[PDB]
Formats: sequence, C-alpha cells, structure tokens
Amino acid sequence: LFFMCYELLLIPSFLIVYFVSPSRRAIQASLYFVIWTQLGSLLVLIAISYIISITNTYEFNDLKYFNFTNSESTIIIFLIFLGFGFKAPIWPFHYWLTKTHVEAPSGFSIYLSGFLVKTALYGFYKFNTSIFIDIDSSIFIAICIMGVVDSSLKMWGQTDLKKLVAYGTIQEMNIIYLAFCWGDSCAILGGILFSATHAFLSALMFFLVDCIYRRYHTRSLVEVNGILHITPNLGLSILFMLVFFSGIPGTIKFISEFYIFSGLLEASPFICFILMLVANVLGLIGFSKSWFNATFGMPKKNTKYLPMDLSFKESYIILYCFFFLFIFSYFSSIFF
Amino acid sequence: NMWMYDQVYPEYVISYNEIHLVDQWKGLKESFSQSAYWWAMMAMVFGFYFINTTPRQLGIDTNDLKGFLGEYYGQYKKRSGIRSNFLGLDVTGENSIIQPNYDR
Amino acid sequence: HHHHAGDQADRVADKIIWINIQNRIGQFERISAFEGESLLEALQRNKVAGIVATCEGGEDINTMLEKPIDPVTYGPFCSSCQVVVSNPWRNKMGNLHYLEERNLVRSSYPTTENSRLACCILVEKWMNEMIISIPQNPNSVYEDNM
Amino acid sequence: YYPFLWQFFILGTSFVWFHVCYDPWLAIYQANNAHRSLETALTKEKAHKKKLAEQ
Amino acid sequence: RQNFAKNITTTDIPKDSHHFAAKRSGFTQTEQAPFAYNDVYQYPKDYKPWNYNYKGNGVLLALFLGSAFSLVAYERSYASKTGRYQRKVQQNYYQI
Amino acid sequence: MLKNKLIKFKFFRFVQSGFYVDFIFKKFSEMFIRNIFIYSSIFFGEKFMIEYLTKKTIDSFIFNNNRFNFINLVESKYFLQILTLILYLFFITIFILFYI
Amino acid sequence: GVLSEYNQRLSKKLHKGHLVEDKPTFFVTSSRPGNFGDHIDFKVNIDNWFDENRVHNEHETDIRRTQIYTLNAIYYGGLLSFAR
Amino acid sequence: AAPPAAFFLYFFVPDNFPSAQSGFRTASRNPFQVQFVFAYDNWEYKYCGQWWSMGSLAVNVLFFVVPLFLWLILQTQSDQSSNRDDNSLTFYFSNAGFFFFQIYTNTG
Amino acid sequence: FQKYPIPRYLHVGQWIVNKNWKWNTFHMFFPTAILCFMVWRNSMISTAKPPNYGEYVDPQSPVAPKAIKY
Amino acid sequence: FQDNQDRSRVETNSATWAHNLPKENKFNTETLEKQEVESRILK
Amino acid sequence: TQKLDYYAVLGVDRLATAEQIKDSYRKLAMKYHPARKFQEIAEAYAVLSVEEQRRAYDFLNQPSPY
Ligand SMILES: COC1=C(OC)C(=O)C(C/C=C(\C)CC/C=C(/C)CC/C=C(\C)CC/C=C(/C)CC/C=C(\C)CC/C=C(\C)CC/C=C(\C)CC/C=C(\C)CC/C=C(/C)CCC=C(C)C)=C(C)C1=O
Ligand SMILES: CCCCCCCCCCCCCCCCCC(=O)OC[C@H](COP(=O)([O-])OCC[N+](C)(C)C)OC(=O)CCCCCCCCCCCCCCCCC
Ligand code: FES
Repeated sequence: LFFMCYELLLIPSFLIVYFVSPSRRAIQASLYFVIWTQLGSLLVLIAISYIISITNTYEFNDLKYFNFTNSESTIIIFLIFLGFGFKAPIWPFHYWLTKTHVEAPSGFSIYLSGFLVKTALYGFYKFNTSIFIDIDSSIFIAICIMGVVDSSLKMWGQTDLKKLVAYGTIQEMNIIYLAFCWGDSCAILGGILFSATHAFLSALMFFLVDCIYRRYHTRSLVEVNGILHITPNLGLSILFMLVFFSGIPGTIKFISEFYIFSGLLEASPFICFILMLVANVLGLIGFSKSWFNATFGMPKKNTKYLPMDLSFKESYIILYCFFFLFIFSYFSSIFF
Repeated sequence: NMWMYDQVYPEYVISYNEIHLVDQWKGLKESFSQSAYWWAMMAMVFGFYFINTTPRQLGIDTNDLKGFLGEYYGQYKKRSGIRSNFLGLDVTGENSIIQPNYDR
Repeated sequence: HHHHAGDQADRVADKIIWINIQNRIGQFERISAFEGESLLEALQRNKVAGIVATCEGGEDINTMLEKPIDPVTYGPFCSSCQVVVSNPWRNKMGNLHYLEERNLVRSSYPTTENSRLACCILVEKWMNEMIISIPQNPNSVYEDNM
Repeated sequence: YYPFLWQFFILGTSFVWFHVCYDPWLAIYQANNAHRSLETALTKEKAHKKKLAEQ
Repeated sequence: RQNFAKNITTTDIPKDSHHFAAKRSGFTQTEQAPFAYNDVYQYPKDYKPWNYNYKGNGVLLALFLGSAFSLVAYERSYASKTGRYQRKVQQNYYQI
Repeated sequence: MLKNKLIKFKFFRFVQSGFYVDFIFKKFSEMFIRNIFIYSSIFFGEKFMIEYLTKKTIDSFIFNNNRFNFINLVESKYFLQILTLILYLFFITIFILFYI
Repeated sequence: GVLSEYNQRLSKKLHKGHLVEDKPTFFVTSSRPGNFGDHIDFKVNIDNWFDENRVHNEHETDIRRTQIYTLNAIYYGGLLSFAR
Repeated sequence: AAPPAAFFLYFFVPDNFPSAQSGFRTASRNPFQVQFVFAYDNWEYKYCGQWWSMGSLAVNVLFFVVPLFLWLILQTQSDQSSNRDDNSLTFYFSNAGFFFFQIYTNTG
Repeated sequence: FQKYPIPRYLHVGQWIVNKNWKWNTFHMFFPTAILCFMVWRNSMISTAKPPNYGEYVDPQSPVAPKAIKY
Repeated sequence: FQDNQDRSRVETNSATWAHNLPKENKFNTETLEKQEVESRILK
Repeated sequence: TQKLDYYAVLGVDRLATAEQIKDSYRKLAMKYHPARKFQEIAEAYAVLSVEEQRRAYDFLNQPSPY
C-alpha cells in the first residue's frame, strides 16, 4: 500500500499541468514530467518486486527476520536511490523539473516544490531503514554533492525568476537527500527539519514570483525592475525572503544547515568546506544579484499600466510563511 | 546578468575607471614598474634605521615563567588526551579525526 | 492596419492575393487568397482539386506557419498537399525545413526540386499572381475514400 | 627570444612530465594497500594485548 | 469575469448625488444625451486608507483570555507534576 | 637630484588609483564570472551534460536509425526480410551450437 | 574539434590511400636561366605535396614557428626527465 | 541594430482564461526584451563536439570531470576515517529497522 | 531637492508630516517602555555576576564549581 | 548528434544502371542544353 | 583570410554577362575607392573578369540555389 500510494500521485499532477496551465509550452512539459517521473517509478517498482518476491510478505516487521545477500542489497539500494532521485531531483535528472516549473501554473509549482518532491524522501527513508546494506555510500554522496554544486553554479546566468527558484529548489533538495546517505544515524534529523524548511521557503518564493507575474505580466529581469518605489510591499517581501533564504541564525534554515554541516564536517572536512563554499557563497551571490536587480531601479517604461500593491491574501500568506519559519525554530527538542 | 539592467541608465556590472590600462597584464606591469620606487624608499628607510639603531631586550615577563610558558609545556608533560576511557570502552583520543599529537 | 477616426472601410478586392494554377488536367485556374493564411486553407476554400490533405495541415500548437519555426515542432504529417512553385517565387521561398524535406522526399509519387507542401506556406504580399501546378497527390489510408 | 629562458621552459615541461607520470600511480598504489600497514598491525596487536591484560 | 450582484440587500451603499449634476435642459442640435445615474461614493470622513480602521476589542480580549488560560493551565500542570493539590511557594527564590 | 619622475602626473594617478589593485582584481573576477558561470555552468552543464547527454543522444540515435528505414513496405523488401530471417536465424543458432 | 577534423579528413579523394595527382603535371620557373629550355617530357612528380601541404598562414608565420618550438620542447622535456 | 522582425513570442493554450488583476491593463512588449526572454530556451548546438571548445576548453574539461574529483576526494577522506576509526560512509544499521519515533503497539 | 508631487493612492513615505505626531509618539513610547521593563524583569532572573570587592568564593561551598562523579 | 544539414536517406538514393555518371538527384527533370537543341534543329 | 563568395561580393547572379560584371565593379568602385571591402571587391572582380578564371571558379563551387 505504501508503494501504491506513492504511485497514485502522478495522474492528478499531470492533469493539473495539462488542463490548468495557461502557457502553450506546458503541453510538452507535462510529457517530460510524466516520462522522467515514470522512469523513476519503474526503477522503484523493480526494487519493490524484488523485495516482495524474495520475501513473501508485505510488512516492514517481517524484514527483521530475513537477510538479504550482498548482491541483492546492492541491487536494491541502487534501484531505490536512482528511482527516488528521479523525483527528488538528483544531478543528472532535473531537466523535467526545470521545464515543469517554467511552464506550470504558479499554484501547482508551489505544490510541486513544497510537498510533492518530499514524497520521494519519505519512501526512500523507509526502504533505506528496513534493509541491511553493506556498501559504501560514497557514490551516492558524490552524486548528491554534484547535484548541489551543479545547481548552485547555474544561478548567476538565470534571468527568469521562476527558473532561479527552481534551481534553488534543486540545490536544497539535493542537500536534504544527502542527509539520508548514512542510514538510520542521527543525520536524518537535519534532513527531516530541512524538508519542512525548504517546503516553506519554496512556497514563499514561488508565491512571490506569482505576485510579480500577475502584477507586471512578466517574470524576466530584462523586462521588470524597480519593484520597490512602486508597490513597496512586494519589494519588502522579496528582501525579507532573501534574508530568510540566506539563513539568519534566528530561523530553521540555520538550524538545518548547522545539523547537516556539523555531521558532514566530522564525516568529511574538505568535502564540507567545498560544499559550504559552493552553496552558501557562489549560488547565494547569483541568487541575490538576480533578485536585487529586480527590486531596485526606476520603473519608467509603462506608467499607464503600472499595478497596485499586495492584497490582504498575499500579505497574510507571506507573513504566515515568515511566522512559521521563526516559530518552528521553537519546536520541542525531544524530536530532531 | 553581466549588465545591471535598468529602464533609466542601465550599466555594466563592473566599472573600469582605470581604462587607460587596456587589460590586466599591462596593469600588472605598470603597477610593478611604479612600485619599484616605493621598494627603493623602504630600502633606504630600513638601511638608515639598521645603521643607526640597536635591537631591544623584548620578551615575556621573567617572573611569569610558570604561567603562559609553564602551561604550554605542562600540556605536553601530561599526555592527558590519550588516557583510557573512563567507562572502559577500548577507545582513546587517538581514534578521532581531531586527535592529540603529543610528539609534534 | 492603419486607420483614423471617421475613415471608410477598405475594399476586399484590393486585398486579394491571386494564385494562378495549372490543374491535373492541364487547365488553368485563378484563386483568391488573403495574407496571414496558409495556401492549403485558400485552396480548400476555393475547392481546388489535386490535393488530398490527409492530415489537414498538422497540429495546432507548434505549427510550420509561425514565422520563426519552433524547434520542438513535429512538422507535416502526411505530405499530401504538394504543389510545384514557379522559379521566382520558389527561389524567394528559400531552403526547406529539414522535416518538410524529409516528408517531401519520402512521398510515394515522384516530386521535383520546386515541390513544396501547401500547408507549410504562409500567404504573403509578394505571392500575388504566383504560378503553381498541382498534379494529383497520392492516397494513403482506407479512410481517404470515406 | 631568450634561449636560457627557453631552457627554463624546457625544464618546466620536464617537471610537469615527471609529476603527471608520478602522482596518480603513487596515489592509487597507496590507497590500494591502506589495510596492509604496520600501523594497522600494531593497532591489532595493542588491542589484543589490552584484551589479554584485562582478561 | 465577475458575475456577482452589486445592488446588495444587507445595507444601502453610502453615496451622494450633488456631485456630477445632469444637464436636462438647454440642449443643442449636436451634443450627446446626458447620463442617467451620476451618484458617487461617500466615505465616512473618519476613514484612514493607510491603516486598519479597526476599533473593536474582540481580538485583544481573545488573546488575553488565551494567555490567561495558558497561565492557569500551566499552574495546574505544575501542581500535578509535583504531586500536590496546589503549588508550594518557597519563602525565598534565587537566580537560576 | 634635479629631475623627479614622481612629481609627474603618471605616478600621481598611479598612486591615487590605489596602485591599480582594484582594476587588476576586477579584471580577473570578470574573467572568472564570464568563463566559469556563463560558459561552463549554463552552456556546458545544461546544454551538453543535462539536455544533450540525457535527451538528445536518444533523439539523434532514433533519427539516424530512421534515416535507414523505408516508411512504405515494398514487396521485394518483404520477401527479402523473410528469407534473411530464416537463413540467418538458422546460421546464428548453428553457430552457437557448434563454436559457442 | 577532433570529430570535425576527422569528418573533413574523411571526405578526401585518394588513390589507394595516397593523395597523389591524377594527371601529369608540369611546372616552369619563369625566372629560370635562358640556357634552360622547355620542360622535358618526363613525369618528374607524381604528387603535388608542394601545394597540398599548406595552411596559408603567411600573415602569421612566427606563431607556427613558436608552436613547433613548443612541441619540440615537450618532447625534449620528456627525454630530459628520463635522463634526470 | 534594427529591431527584430521575427522572434519567439508568448503563447497561450486555446480558450485560456486571461489574468485580469489590477484592472487588466496590458502594455505592448519590447521586441529585444522578448527575444532575450526566449533566446536561451531555443538555443542549440550546431555541430558535434562544439561544446568542448565553446568558451574555455580547460575550464569545460574541469567542469566535466567534477564528479570524479568529488568521488576521489571522498575516497581519500574515507581512507582517513578508516584508520582513525571515524564515521565511515556507510548505511548504518543500528536500530534494526525500528523507525525514528514510531508507534509499536498490538491489538487484541 | 525641489519638492515634486506624490500620487495620493501610493502609500509611500516621501515628505510626510503627521500633525498628530505628539500623541502618537506618546502612545508608541510608553507601552514600549512597559514591554521592555517586563522583558528586563524576566531576564534578571537569569543574570550572573562575579563576587563583589572584598569577597571570596569558598571552594567547598555549594555555589562553587563542581566536577562529575562517574 | 543530429545534423540537420544532412538530409540524405534511403529514400533519396539516385543510382541508375543506365547512367555511368550518376545524376545529381532522383528528379528526372533535366532539360536539354541550348547548343544541343540548336544543333538538332539545324539537322 | 576566409572563404569568400565572389558573386555575392559583386552583387550579381552567376548567369550574368561580362559587361554586367564590369558595370557592377565600376558602381562598387566609385564608392569604396578611397579597405577590406574594397579588397574583397578587387579580388572578386579580378577572378571573375577572365573567362577562363571565372569558369574555373564556377566549376569548383557547384552552386546551391537561393
Ligand atoms: C610597495 O608595495 C606594493 C603595494 O602596496 C602594498 C601594491 O599594492 C602592489 C600591487 C600588487 C598587486 C597588483 C597584486 C600583487 C600581490 C602581492 C601580495 C604583492 C604585494 C607587494 C608588496 C607588499 C611589496 C613588498 C615587496 C618588496 C620587494 C618590498 C621591498 C622591501 C625592502 C627592499 C626592504 C629592505 C630590506 C632589506 C635591505 C633586508 C636586508 C637584510 C639585512 C640588512 C640584515 C638584517 C635583517 C635580518 C637579520 C632579518 C631579515 C632577513 C631576511 C632574509 C628577510 C628580508 C626579506 C624581505 C622581503 C625584506 C605592489 C606590486 C607593491 O610592490
Ligand atoms: C634614509 C631616508 C630615505 C628617505 C626616502 C624619501 C622619503 C620621502 C618622504 C616620504 C614619502 C613621501 C611621498 C609623497 C607623499 C605626499 C604626496 C603628495 O600628495 O604631495 C603633495 C603635497 C602637497 O602639495 P599639493 O597637493 O598642494 O600640490 C603640490 C603639487 N603636486 C600635486 C604636483 C605635488 O606636497 C608634498 O608632499 C611636497 C613634497 C614632499 C617631499 C618630501 C621630501 C623628503 C626628503 C627626505 C627627508 C629625510 C629626513 C630624514 C629621515 C630619517 C628617517 C628615515
Ligand atoms: S496537409 Fe498533410 S502535410 Fe500538408
């Protein structure tokens, strides 16, 4: 039932992208989404069929009384890692995610970054924890780190804001997926917290992009800037989003970074430094350039068509995202 | 993103006021050629001060030898980081990425 | 267009693009078309024989008629709207799209170097009094008779 | 145009040749035989001695 | 497009009619017919568009009652945690 | 000392420009930005390592394979395909039986 | 790229793998001494490598000379590493 | 440079419901801006092997061989962890499949 | 700079003077002081301080630093 | 890699037995030269 | 240098008479006579002026339409 519920999520998503998206390029983007996500689901299906046929049972408990050999364990771990990394986008498979975010409607983009990809982290975790694997996780760790580096190095050369948000989603999804590469150790707490952190951050960023697109009828830096000085609330929201994404020590982004980076520094010092420098400096600089240039300037072009500021709905949604980050920094310490 | 885009006064992302130097290599050449003068002046100043000055008696307080210096050598005298585990766990401080090295 | 307040409407006669046609039976025809339209639509509105048009122009989103051809287009689907364009107009048309050339050279009937798919032509101002020939196009499937 | 500078260039090329042909083979050779080291043998001996002493 | 009705029944829309008077007389042979309704919106004259015009006490009362309930519930929980019917107050308290 | 090149405007503007350190550092930073970021990251990564090597390899393989395919079956090709299937399935089976 | 260079070199027309002239060819030096008559009827060249082996870089020749020096330097550097 | 005459524009699905926020006032677009907006998406390579030398060959090669470099560095630091008895790069199995904070109760 | 008109519909802060700024200053200052007083009163519970002049810490007193019994 | 400048396929093969020198394409739309027509008319 | 199309440089079609080439060269020479474009014009006219040279140039090209 776990696998069936994971598989059930594709048809509504494809239908939403196909029938609700206004852009014409969304027709092919839905096909890309389907084909990559279904390749990943096929890999996961092969692994599940392997487990079910070898052990004629459907309970996670019974796996405690059966042992898998080295070959079967290696096959299963590779299959589940690749299959769940198709959906939670690992380095070589994020073309579908980029296209789908660029072409999809704003609400479904919020749902896709905020929640849907997380469905891959959960299932993998379960199948990672129920089996004894005697392989070295260096290959998976390297794949995840390559994803982080590749995504964060591409942020400077983005003019579309939605594509930039998609690349940020890719880098933090790969960071979270890294935390599950040590089994059932204490590394899972940082990943669990940072999943919610990314959910709220991505929801906020895509909502801001939607507000800009509905105000100015564009989401390209070459066409819109000076979002401040006209509708200042949107510019203030952009700047505060940039602060929270940078990770001020008062929020849960800093907490998740601290967890994962402490563990990685102990596990691999030079790797930790390289990942930290690539993610928190270069990608941050590209992100900040593309977002600052849109906030500041003079909106001179079309004064006859300039829009009004935020409505109550958008203001309250943005405020609630900020409040949730700040206040979930205060959750009970028994967990995490 | 090599340009700061603007509907009024768009700019290049990097300003170059010293454009009379066409590129960075001629800039480095010019910088060294003109800094040779500062090198010569520093050499003259040091030559004057080396001819006309005696080194001073500078150090730590001789009454505090059992203080800052004593603790540094005492840390190496007491190899406390390689003692046995207080629970008897068959591990020592040497079994870590950050480990003591008392013969450095 | 360009109009001022109080102006009268232009005449449809002055906006007609004329196409001169040699039939499959060696007879001559004159056809009226308009700019922004495909040649296939004008030919079918004027009921010109010799074209089968099995696929009826192709898809509706990424078409061959858009002035910059979109890379992820699928191109023509049946290659059964072929016409032969005379030298000046055909030379002005330019080189073929690779998908259109692939569909043209793959037809079951013989073609020429001036062959051109009608649904891949967008009628322009400079196509006035253009001379074309339409030999009969091949049939493909069972439903072509229906 | 300065022949002794060109000779220095040739020396640099020889240095690059040597290090290119030297570094990776030594690196993989040392990484292949990490578990066959006197430090590992001494670690095992000390562990066994501790076990036998507190036995 | 919006399809809701604007002539509501809950209340009458605040408006005035002195602004935008109709002509109704002295017409020429070339000008257009006058407009019909001409009524315009009237604001309460104490309205500030730049802030919430909120004069209630409900939100403050609800938050205060929630905080007071939190305090009394914590007192009860602490008394129950120490195995007592009420908190035993020490005669002296010191810095933590 | 009756002549001094340090009182001329060339040396003066050299010192006033902070020894041209900012100009030199910014030129190298521009080279890094342009090359690494633009070319390597977006073009190399996305276009070749992500778009090409994942989608366009299969696309071009399919296109080049279809380059050698007749969309319309002819009778001689049909008969030749049947005969080739028979003869060379037999050959491959007997080759596996004998020498493999 | 190397693939492009291979693609251009794949289309060359050769006689059994050798780039040679398909017809007899005669050349005369117009500034030759007057005691030299006409070209005798002997096929002295089978190839035309004097004209085919050209890169047409007469506007920049010192660059190619420097490149040849660099290749020689790399070869000498390997040999000198072994000698060292 | 003359303004572009043919370029990729915005397109919408048939029977699309238009966005009508803030009075639904849409302005005419700039051809150069729209051209830039849609240029990168439609850009493609021209011949095989063009990517390698596009920009800097050394930098492109270094970018290409990044995953191998990361794997090798991880291998070296795993060598360092092995002799110091540090956390190795393995899927640790110490909870015997029991999940993090999971309710384990029975019925009956 | 010379003053220029600002649109009425924009809630921006160029050249704004509130005529009732004295009462607003009062009603923003005093409750702020009360809130800060409550925060400071709460925080003085968790404030430390070295011993005063002429005082010494008895090493055997409960307040003195302690080790751990294993 | 897909080269759009190469449009050759099995459909475009134009090798005929009669012509020792192969023709440019498979469209048999080659016209006579001007001097040939004049010479034949003179004949 | 780089590969150059002499007919495109002179602004004449391939099946153009010699006098047309002369007129085109004169028209283009009145304009750029007093650098690179004039050199291209001169090279193209030098090649296309001689009937044998023009024939040899045309044989190697094997022109495409359009
Ligand atoms: C004037 O600056 C300069 C700048 O602004 C700070 C600049 O921006 C730049 C521009 C730089 C860039 C664009 C980027 C380059 C990056 C850099 C890091 C370059 C920075 C260069 C410098 C900071 C200049 C320093 C270099 C020199 C050569 C200074 C010369 C100083 C002297 C000649 C002092 C004289 C010293 C003497 C005579 C020592 C002789 C010894 C004895 C007499 C015996 C007594 C001494 C001892 C017993 C102990 C000392 C012994 C030794 C061996 C140490 C001596 C070593 C030394 C270096 C002195 C340049 C070029 C520059 O140039
Ligand atoms: C062993 C000793 C070696 C000494 C080496 C030489 C040291 C010289 C003094 C230090 C360096 C000063 C560099 C110039 C800084 C000011 C530049 C500037 O803006 O100038 C414009 C200022 C103000 O003028 P102004 O800006 O109004 O305009 C004047 C016109 N222009 C711009 C063209 C200059 O003028 C000066 O600085 C005047 C020149 C100063 C010359 C100093 C000579 C010193 C001679 C040596 C004395 C040694 C005593 C013994 C020392 C013993 C210990 C070492
Ligand atoms: S009608 Fe089918 S290809 Fe034109």
